[PDB]
Amino acid sequence: PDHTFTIYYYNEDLSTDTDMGKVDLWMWNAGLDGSYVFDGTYYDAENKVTWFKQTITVAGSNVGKTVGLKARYDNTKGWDGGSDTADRSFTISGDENEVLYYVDGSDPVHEKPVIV
Repeated sequence: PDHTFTIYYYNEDLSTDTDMGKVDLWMWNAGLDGSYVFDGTYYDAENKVTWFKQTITVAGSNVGKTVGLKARYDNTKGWDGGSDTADRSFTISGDENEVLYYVDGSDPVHEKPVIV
């Protein structure tokens, strides 16, 4: 059976009010391909910041595989709209409520980071 995880993304230079629908993830490997668009938000009451959110479904047999990805800032301009500063990656843990925290500028991680 399929596995769904949530991935949060933060970029201080972007806004979850105006840029919603234009910010996505370009992803590859583990069955993933192409664009994956954020369509929700998560308010981080601890850091008092707001994240982009989306859920992503992979095949069950892809749990444990490494995903390559990078954020893109304005997909109405393709790559020319800008992307993250480098290739990122993480491993699909297959946890019950798997959540990835992707701060622009680093690999996404399973534990919630500190933002100021």
